[PDB]
Amino acid sequence: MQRIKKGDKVVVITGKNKGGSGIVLKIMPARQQAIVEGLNKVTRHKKKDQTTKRAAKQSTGKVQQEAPIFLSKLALFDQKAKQQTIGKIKYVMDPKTNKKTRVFKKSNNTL
RNA sequence: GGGUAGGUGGUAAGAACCUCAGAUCCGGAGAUUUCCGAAUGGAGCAAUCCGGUAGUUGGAAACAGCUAUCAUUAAUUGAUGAAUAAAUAGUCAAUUAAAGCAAUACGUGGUGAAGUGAAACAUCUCAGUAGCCACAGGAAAAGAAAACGAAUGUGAUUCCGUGUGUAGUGGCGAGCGAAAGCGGAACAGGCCAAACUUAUCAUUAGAUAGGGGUUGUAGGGCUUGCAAUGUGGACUUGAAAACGAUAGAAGAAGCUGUUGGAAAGCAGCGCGCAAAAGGGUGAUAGCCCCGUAUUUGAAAUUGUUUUCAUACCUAGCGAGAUCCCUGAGUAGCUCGGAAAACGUUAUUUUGAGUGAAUCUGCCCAGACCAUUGGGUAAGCCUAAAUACUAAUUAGUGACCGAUAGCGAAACAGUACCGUGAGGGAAAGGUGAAAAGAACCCAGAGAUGGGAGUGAAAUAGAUUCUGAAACCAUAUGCCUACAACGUGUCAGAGCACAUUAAUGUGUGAUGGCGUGCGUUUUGAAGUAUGAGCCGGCGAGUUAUGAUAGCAAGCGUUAGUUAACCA
RNA sequence: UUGUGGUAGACGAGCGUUGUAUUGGAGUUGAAGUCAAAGCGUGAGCAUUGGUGGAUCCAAUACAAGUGAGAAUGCCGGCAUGAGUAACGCUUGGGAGUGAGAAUCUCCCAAACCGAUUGACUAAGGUUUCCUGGACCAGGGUCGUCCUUCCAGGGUUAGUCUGGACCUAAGCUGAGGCUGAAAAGCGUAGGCGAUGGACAACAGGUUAAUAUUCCUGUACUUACAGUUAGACUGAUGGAGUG
RNA sequence: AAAUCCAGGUACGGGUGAAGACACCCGUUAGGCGCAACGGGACGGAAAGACCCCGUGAAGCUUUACUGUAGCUUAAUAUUG
Ligand SMILES: [Mg+2]
Ligand SMILES: [Mg+2]
Ligand SMILES: [Mg+2]
Ligand SMILES: [Mg+2]
Ligand SMILES: [Mg+2]
Ligand SMILES: [Mg+2]
Ligand SMILES: [Mg+2]
Ligand SMILES: [Mg+2]
Ligand SMILES: [Mg+2]
Ligand SMILES: [Mg+2]
Ligand SMILES: [Mg+2]
Ligand SMILES: [Mg+2]
Ligand SMILES: [Mg+2]
Ligand SMILES: [Mg+2]
Ligand SMILES: [Mg+2]
Ligand SMILES: [Mg+2]
Ligand SMILES: [Mg+2]
Ligand SMILES: [Mg+2]
Ligand SMILES: [Mg+2]
Ligand SMILES: [Mg+2]
Ligand SMILES: [Mg+2]
Ligand SMILES: [Mg+2]
Ligand SMILES: [Mg+2]
Ligand SMILES: [Mg+2]
Ligand SMILES: [Mg+2]
Ligand SMILES: [Mg+2]
Ligand SMILES: [Mg+2]
Ligand SMILES: [Mg+2]
Ligand SMILES: [Mg+2]
Ligand SMILES: [Mg+2]
Ligand SMILES: [Mg+2]
Ligand SMILES: [Mg+2]
Ligand SMILES: [Mg+2]
Ligand SMILES: [Mg+2]
Ligand SMILES: [Mg+2]
Ligand SMILES: [Mg+2]
Ligand SMILES: [Mg+2]
Ligand SMILES: [Mg+2]
Ligand SMILES: [Mg+2]
Ligand SMILES: [Mg+2]
Ligand SMILES: [Mg+2]
Ligand SMILES: [Mg+2]
Ligand SMILES: [Mg+2]
Ligand SMILES: [Mg+2]
Ligand SMILES: [Mg+2]
Ligand SMILES: [Mg+2]
Ligand SMILES: [Mg+2]
Ligand SMILES: [Mg+2]
Ligand SMILES: [Mg+2]
Ligand SMILES: [Mg+2]
Ligand SMILES: [Mg+2]
Ligand SMILES: [Mg+2]
Ligand SMILES: [Mg+2]
Ligand SMILES: [Mg+2]
Ligand SMILES: [Mg+2]
Ligand SMILES: [Mg+2]
Ligand SMILES: [Mg+2]
Ligand SMILES: [Mg+2]
Ligand SMILES: [Mg+2]
Ligand SMILES: [Mg+2]
Repeated sequence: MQRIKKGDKVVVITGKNKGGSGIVLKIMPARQQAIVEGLNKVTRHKKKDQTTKRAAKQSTGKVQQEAPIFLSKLALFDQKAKQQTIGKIKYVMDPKTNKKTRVFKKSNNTL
């Protein structure tokens, strides 16, 4: 399975942004990146191009979007625990459904 | 089958979809596989053209779709059948194999030079090398003594060390150079012909298909008995098991503060280890991530080994007879060549000619004869150790790091050159992240100057660092009566202030002064080589000999080579 | 105390580069590289500071070398000198327009050369160079708003034309076969091979680009089937013509 | 653009010198820098002299040079009575 999936809450443990909590919107496995909403906001200088029916307007000024972040800098966020903390996960297989599930190693919380 | 939550190959954003009834992706097994090309229906200027035959569907037929088949050679079988009665030649049909390619590499065989050396050259060497051709194989070749060879000897072949640069062979010149023996790697021996016998061929068999046999301290057959039912194979089918190969699963351990754009660096306090190999993460991370040590797992295909059964092959010691068999245009010999270290010679081989004997036999022990001894030619097959790497997996390097390393880090045998064979380049790096510069000004625009992002824009796509030659700008000094290898020793004036040093920059003027390498008796040279700058560019390696120095071991010393771990 | 010029040459002692092995050390508070300066050594050489640069490097003792560049009419790359010099490879003037910019682009009027040709149709070859619009990185021996250059789109219509589905010449290939160490050479029957032979379409119009091809008009030729009438049909071979 | 180019700030007379000097010795002359000319010199440039000699160099050709050989011719022997 994968350490980080599309949807789970995640934070950053290195860089200028420390303790930045967000939801992963998209994962590129090949480039080992991850788009997390609200984090790594870059503002491309949006030019103007008019060669299509939609390009006739293409209103784009200082649109701030999301820049991808290396998957190593991401860490899963705990929610079930009363005191939330950042830890590592296991890949135990519970015989109830025989499906692999991530479980933290500093607690006993699933996913 | 594995495996998930993403995917629709790269320059690549966007549009539109697919995907949790399990996608994309990885592995095993299959399906489809246009045309040229051995190309093989016929042709042809390769990727084109023109068909025949037998089916089937439309048409009223020509015709048009959709299928299968149609080359040549060799072998077997059957049919037909000339000159010419029979019979062959030939013709036709059916079945089975062959064609070709590549691994710039190893094997075998045929053919086979020259440059060069001998300080010339012809014998010789180079060299049975290059090249040309044929046939393979996963290796090939060789192979079980008519042997070595001098002994109370060894007992297929192959490969390594030594014997040794020895015996020898050489216009006895340049050179060439074994075979024994010894030490090792591996080890395996089998099977036909003839006798004798069985059955069948107008049985003129002298032919076909079986039993019997495979030799040297001779063997086998003929007749007559004892003992045997085993051990082992280079061996067929199956069944079972084990070890693997082709995807994978799990896989421990960290926070705080400081400089910093960013920590993983630094410091403090800790933790894990059968994991401190490696890669990435904004700098230099055992504990951030992927992994690694370790434990594991295969539906399907495939490799090795073992066990059981099952085919095939595989078996000893006597007696008598005194009879038969033991590989012929063969061994020898003569005339021309060659192979072996030998430049032809005892041994091996052959183009021409001739030509034997049959265990009281034949060959050999460097001409040859006799004695002694060794071995059984003229038939075949043979694993292992040995040679090599185009390719697949893992990994290593006192190997290279864009003039280096493969010619080719990029889309390189490309661009390009030549009718053709053939020849054959250069060219890598923005930033952590494109956040690739919206917007304003000048301009026609590219572009430039600001703004903005960024730690850095003198990192801006001309994109890591940016040297010299070369071209321009400027502070300071000098220079327009001056004979100059352009410098050196003195020396005013001018302008500054340093790796603080009897300082630095320029140099009115005085004295002296014909470059650097090469090759020459002798070069400023009217001898030669260099336009300048930068990179590259020429005493090495392997095997031996001598001598100097030093160390280890020493007076029945010293030291191993191959090979094994 | 005696000495210390020196080529060929002999001997001895050292420096420097890259990497490896052992020790220690420095580095985003800035390493290598790289530039400058008024330093230290007997020599190869070695430091200090500052600028640029952005991640490795240094000292000691040993070891191994693709280990030292000024010359080879040396190789490669760059840049000078000659020198803004020679040369720019046969053809004039003006008006109007476009354009930011015009001797060079567009149109018009002349002018000058070709006129058995610089005119028109095609074979061979070339392979999109053809037409339209746009552009002025590069190429055009100047310029350029323009080009045979570049970008985007488009363009080649056959029963009768040129060649196959027809035929052969020189010649090539060639089952069998002959010859030859091998590869192969020769060659019969067959099969290819035009630059030749046989074969049915002419006139006009149309698009920016095609036209005996598309359109209009009028024709012709060869096959197959049905049908009507007549006739016995007569080749893979012989002969004539070709 | 081009060949060329050791660096140049590149006079003349007599002498000297590797024997014919822009550069040496002794004298004379000459303000700095161009442009258009013409070729005296720079033993000017282009071509590692083709003439000559040397090399125990190469190649082509010749012959009663040497050694061989294709081919031609003669004999023995086998096919061969
Ligand atoms: Mg599946
Ligand atoms: Mg010779
Ligand atoms: Mg010689
Ligand atoms: Mg010689
Ligand atoms: Mg064999
Ligand atoms: Mg895993
Ligand atoms: Mg882990
Ligand atoms: Mg690390
Ligand atoms: Mg003999
Ligand atoms: Mg020999
Ligand atoms: Mg005997
Ligand atoms: Mg003897
Ligand atoms: Mg015998
Ligand atoms: Mg290269
Ligand atoms: Mg380069
Ligand atoms: Mg070409
Ligand atoms: Mg800028
Ligand atoms: Mg540049
Ligand atoms: Mg740069
Ligand atoms: Mg003056
Ligand atoms: Mg005067
Ligand atoms: Mg004077
Ligand atoms: Mg003077
Ligand atoms: Mg002076
Ligand atoms: Mg002087
Ligand atoms: Mg020198
Ligand atoms: Mg001389
Ligand atoms: Mg002389
Ligand atoms: Mg001179
Ligand atoms: Mg001369
Ligand atoms: Mg010379
Ligand atoms: Mg010169
Ligand atoms: Mg140089
Ligand atoms: Mg010694
Ligand atoms: Mg001396
Ligand atoms: Mg070192
Ligand atoms: Mg520095
Ligand atoms: Mg070198
Ligand atoms: Mg030049
Ligand atoms: Mg110039
Ligand atoms: Mg001039
Ligand atoms: Mg002139
Ligand atoms: Mg002129
Ligand atoms: Mg002209
Ligand atoms: Mg003119
Ligand atoms: Mg006229
Ligand atoms: Mg014309
Ligand atoms: Mg073109
Ligand atoms: Mg046009
Ligand atoms: Mg145009
Ligand atoms: Mg121009
Ligand atoms: Mg028509
Ligand atoms: Mg034809
Ligand atoms: Mg014709
Ligand atoms: Mg036309
Ligand atoms: Mg004199
Ligand atoms: Mg000469
Ligand atoms: Mg000679
Ligand atoms: Mg010679
Ligand atoms: Mg004769």
